This record gives sequence, C-alpha cells and structure tokens, in this order.
Amino acid sequence: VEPQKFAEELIHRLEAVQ
Amino acid sequence: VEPQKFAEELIHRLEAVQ
Amino acid sequence: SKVTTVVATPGQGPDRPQEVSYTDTKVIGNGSFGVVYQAKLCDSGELVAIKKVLQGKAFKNRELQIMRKLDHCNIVRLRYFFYSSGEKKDEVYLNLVLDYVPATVYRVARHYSRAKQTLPVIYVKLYMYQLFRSLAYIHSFGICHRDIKPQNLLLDPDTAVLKLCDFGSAKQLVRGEPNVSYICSRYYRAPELIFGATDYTSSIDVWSAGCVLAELLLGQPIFPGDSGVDQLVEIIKVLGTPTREQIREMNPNYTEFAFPQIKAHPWTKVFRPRTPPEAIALCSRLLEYTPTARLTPLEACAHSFFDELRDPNVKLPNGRDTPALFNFTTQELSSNPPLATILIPPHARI
Amino acid sequence: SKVTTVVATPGQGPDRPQEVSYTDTKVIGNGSFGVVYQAKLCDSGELVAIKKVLQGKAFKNRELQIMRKLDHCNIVRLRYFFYSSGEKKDEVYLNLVLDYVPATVYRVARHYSRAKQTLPVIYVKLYMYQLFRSLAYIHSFGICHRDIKPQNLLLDPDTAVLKLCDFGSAKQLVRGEPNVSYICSRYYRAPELIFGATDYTSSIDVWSAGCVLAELLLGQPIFPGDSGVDQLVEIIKVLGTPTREQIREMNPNYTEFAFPQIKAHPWTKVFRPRTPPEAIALCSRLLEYTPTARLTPLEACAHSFFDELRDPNVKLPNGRDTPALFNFTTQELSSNPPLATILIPPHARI
Ligand SMILES: Cn1cnc2c(N)ncnc21
Ligand SMILES: Cn1cnc2c(N)ncnc21
Repeated sequence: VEPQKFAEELIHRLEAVQ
Repeated sequence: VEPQKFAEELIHRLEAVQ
Repeated sequence: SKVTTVVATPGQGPDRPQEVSYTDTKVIGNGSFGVVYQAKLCDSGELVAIKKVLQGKAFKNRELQIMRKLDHCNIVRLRYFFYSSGEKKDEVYLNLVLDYVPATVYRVARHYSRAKQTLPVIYVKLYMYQLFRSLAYIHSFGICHRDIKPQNLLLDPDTAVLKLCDFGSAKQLVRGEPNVSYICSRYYRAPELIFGATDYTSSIDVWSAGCVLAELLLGQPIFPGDSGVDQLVEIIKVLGTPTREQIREMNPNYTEFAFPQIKAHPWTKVFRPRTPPEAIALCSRLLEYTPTARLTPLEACAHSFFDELRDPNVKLPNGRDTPALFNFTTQELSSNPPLATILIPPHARI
Repeated sequence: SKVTTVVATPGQGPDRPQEVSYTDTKVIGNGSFGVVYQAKLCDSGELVAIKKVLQGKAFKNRELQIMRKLDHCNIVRLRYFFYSSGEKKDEVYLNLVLDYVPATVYRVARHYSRAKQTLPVIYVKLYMYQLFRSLAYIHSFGICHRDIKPQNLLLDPDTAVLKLCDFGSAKQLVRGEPNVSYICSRYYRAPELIFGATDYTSSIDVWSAGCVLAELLLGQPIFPGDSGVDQLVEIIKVLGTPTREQIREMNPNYTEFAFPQIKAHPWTKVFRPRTPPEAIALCSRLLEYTPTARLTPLEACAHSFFDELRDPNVKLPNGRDTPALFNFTTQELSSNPPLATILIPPHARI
C-alpha cells in the first residue's frame, strides 16, 4: 500500500508541474 | 535553568557574528 | 468507476447528515497527521480533498469545531465531514471534505525561484491582501491559526483567489490562559515564541504573514535556521538586537541577560533595489519585536502597499478581473469600523 | 573559576582513564539529543565541546564506538569521554569531549547569502575537497555518516581546515542487511532514501556532498521541500524524470508506475553564468539517480575541479598556506591506489 500511495501522490504533483 | 541556558547559547552565537 | 457513498454532515449547517457519493479517489498527500485524498462529488462533479485523521472519539476535534464555525471567501470551505475506518482495526477515523484547490503560494513562489525570476508585485499584493483579510476574520472570532506559511495558502490559478487552510494547529486564545511555545512553523515563528513565551497573542500570525511577504520579495525564506537560536540570530541580523523593553514585551524572563548589541540591517539593503518602498514599509510594520506594535491584519489591508488593488481599472496579467476584495461585512470590520473609509473604495460602496 | 575534575577515558587510546580538569563552562548548544557545553582544559588551556547525551548503560553507544575508531585530519577528534549525571535523577549520562571548532560551512554560507555575495570558488574547492577526503576515510572502514549537511561541517577560520562532525546517525552498512529509510537530513536526502529503499549504500553520503556543493554555488539549498514527495519533485525538476532502470537501481518496487516524463533542466541554466564548468561537471557526476553511477569520494578528490588546489603556488585569500591536502595514507587510498598518481602532486611525493 505504501508504494501505491506514494506513487499516486508523486504522479499527482508531477502532472501539475509539467 | 531554561532561560539561563538558552541565553548562554544565544550570547555565544551573537558574539561570533558581531 | 467505483462509487463510494457515506452519510456526511454538512460543514456550515444545522447538523443534518445526508448521503454523499464520490469517485475518482486518489492519494494526493500523506503525513504523520493522516492521509489526504482527492475525489469528485457524484452530484456536482466538483473536486474535493478528503483529509482523514485518527480520532479518539473520547475527545472533541479542535480543528473540526473551528472549521464548522468559519465561513469566509479566503478560507478553505468545509463541505462535509464523517467517520469511518482505514488503517489499523478497531479505530475511528474523522474525514474532512474540503474544497480542492490546485496550487499554493509556496509552489508558485518555487516556480519563480528556480526560474531565476521575481514574482510580479501585482500578485504579492493580491495574495498578501487576501491573507490579511482571512486573518482579520479568524481573529475577529478570537481564533489564532498559529501555522501561517506559504504551504498553507491555497490559490486558484485562474481567479487568483487565495484561501487559508490547515487549521490543525488553530486555537482560541483566551486572554490569561497558558499555551505551548513550540507552535507554528520554523522559518515563520514569532520571536516571542522562540523565547518560549506562553502568553502570546494572535499577533504571532501577523509576524508569520510578514515572513511570508518578505519571502515573496526576496525569493527565499528571510529567517532560515535549524533551531530556535539559529532563527533568532537570523532575525537579530536583520532587526538588530532587541532592546530590554522589546525583550520584556516578548518574555520578561530574559530582561536581565545582556545580549551583544548588533546593529540593525537597513530594510533597503535587505531586499533588491527594485523593491517597492511601500512593500518595505509594510514589512517593517509587520516584523516588529514588540507584538503589540505590529499592525493588525485589518490595518495591514489599509496600508498604502495595497492602493493599486483599490484602483477601479486594475486587472490581472491574464486579462480577467480581480476577485471581490471589498465585500467587507460588519463582523470583518468590527476590530476597527472607521477603516471602512479606506478598505472600501468609492466605486464599490454604492 | 569553578574547576571541574573527572576521570575520563582517552578517545584514541588503550582505554586508560585519567584525571581531567576544565573550566569556563557554558552552554553552546541544546537539542533533543542532549546539551552541548564549551570548556577550557585546565592543562593545555585548549577549548573543547562537551556533548552530553542520555545513555541507557544497558546498550552500547554507536556514536562513541564509531568515534573511538576514527583518527583523521578532517574529522572532529574525540579527546576523552566519561559518564556522569545532570537532568532527571537516577540516570547515566555519556559525555563526549571533542575539539571545539569556531564555525561551520553553514554559518559561512549564511554570511554570504545575506551579504548578497557568492562564496569565493577557492573556498568551495577547499571545503569540498576536504569533505570528500573525510568521506573516503570513513567509507574505507565501511562506515556511512548518513547525515552530511553544511551544519555538520566545522571550519577553522584561520587555517581553513574542515572537519566532519556529528556521528549520531553514523552506521556500519553491511552488504545484505536492512536499514531505516528515514535517515539523513531533508534537503540532503538521496533519491533512493526518499523512495524508501532499505538496501542503500554509502553512496548516499556522496549525494549529500553534491547537494552541499550545489548549495555553495547557488547561495541556497538546491532541493527544498517539506516532505519527501516535495523533495523528489525538486530533484525531478532538475535531473528530469528518472528512467525505469534508474528507478530500479533506487527501489525496484516503483518500476511499474508510469510517472509523467519531465525534461531535465540543463545544469548550466541551474547555476549562474559565472559558474566554473568543472564545478558543474563535478556536480552532475555526484547528483546521479543511480547510486552506483555516482563518483566515489576518492574519485571526486581527483576531479579537475580541484586542480587549482594541486598547484604549488596556491595560497589562501588571507596570505597563509593551504592545509595539508596530500598526506594520503595507504588506508585512504585502499579504495583505488592508482589514483595516487593524481591525488599526490609531484611537489609533495618527494
Ligand atoms: C493537503 N490539503 C489540505 N487541504 C487541501 C485542499 N483544500 N486542497 C488541496 N490540498 C489540501
Ligand atoms: C554542536 N557541536 C558538536 N560538536 C562540536 C564541535 N566540535 N565544536 C562546536 N560545536 C559542536
């Protein structure tokens, strides 16, 4: 569950920046 | 003891800067 | 998609639970306090942020109580709230459904910092002005945020509307009742708090707002430091060694200690040459050792630095119009009604 | 003055306790780990720092054991150590008597940052070169600092000698044995650690050294951020989204996640125009996603960026001569002996 959730957050943030 | 020690540290740091 | 339904209680309502459905669930934040999810309301289709924290049920949640009492255009709105489960069995979890906001002042400032650019003065005014207004409102209820910092200032890309969020450290300060000194965030902690004061006032939020302003003009935090002492040294390097009287105003237990006398550093040399004089003036009236000498949030809104926002022909760089910045209510002006003469321009009163 | 005497055990010795006296006691630091005092040895009159931490006595202190094993010109020396009492009865306190050093890289960098100045490239070389050398040494013993950052780099104003300190997080990393991921300091935490890796190597210290270098050239931390995700976004904004292979090198549990592809930001645009090309080159070979692709500390010392320090006619801005930077021992070169051809210039070998 850790990776899945961490990944989701990072993806959400990166999509905003890019 | 708290004030006395905090003061000592701050005094020590300020004397270095000034 | 996988639709989730629950019986949530409306934030600003008579406490009448109702069914609420939502989807597009995804984690967008995780901390020691709890996890934060994003979701889309099946009804309005609007995006929301679900902050799930662990609740003991045996004790009332301060944040929830404070939020359910707030209703302002510059404060994150609490849609609904409900209880459930998730991590580690046999425990109740409180879920806060708040409006979802895309960005934060911190993230925008970051973009400019790595772009070697300075945030346009127009935005500094828009954001600071709205921050003070949210402060005038929460303070009117005797409520102190205690955690003002860029990361807690949500922004709407298009409208340029700013909303204060994160009330997990907020508290109602009763004149004559102790309070934890280790409060607020590092870089934004008032001097009185670093000195371990326990009888501080809401003026600690105004100091935090001043650090925010200074960071937006500088491109980086004005008072860095790992520990309190480091912080205080950064502050002293700028404001100079505080006088005995100023020290007494912050914490009388330090009155007799004899600190080396360091000369203050001119605010003009602190920021860059192209820094608006009114900004510097506003900053010096916010970053004051004596907490009672700091401008009130309502007074800051009236400062000259914000005159441009009171100009009828003011527009955003994107062409759109500026958000409603003059719809002050009675409750907002309570602190100092006479200021309405300046806060509300002629082209708005009528 | 009030003279204090105790039976302390010499750091680098056969464990033979002796009487030690000292005065001029004064607090110069305080943290969750313990208090740090300054004192003057009655014998040599030399200044020392006494780090007092709470010890359970039932468990050996890792820091003490690591320190008693270290002996290098770029590492804070452990004079003596002893046990006593102080805060809260019935508890044993371990006291570490270390050499006192006036300043730190962090404090010097701070002076330049608020002075709107850039630290002279000469010092960046002197400090970075000595940092890597201390790393080559502790790593040769299979020891990883795990907390490299400006605040832990002590400096001698006059001699310009740098000493690594604070081993409270150091640990001997045995190939094939788990380790806590939440290690190191925020801004200086390697990518693998932010991804929660548990099988990381000493290469995490080289990443930290690279962040240090970049901060000295930039004037501010290169990868700010409150949480890990924030940190990672700052890193990705510069190095670009890592490839699947790089991600596999850091933590295979993230191989299949599909992260948005962000273009890397040219190192040339990251720093200022007047930034030495060799510095930028050295930086890109330190700040690598793949931990095995990062330069070893000994290899970094041989990098061209440090050629000027190998010049016979090199001097410090104050006129004095540069510290001994070529007295490499066998133990130091063990990692890669052949490099001695470059590490030790001709005007030093003979
Ligand atoms: C972390 N976090 C807390 N509140 C919010 C919000 N309203 N929008 C986006 N993120 C949030
Ligand atoms: C906090 N601290 C830890 N070690 C030292 C030292 N050697 N000199 C000055 N300060 C120190």
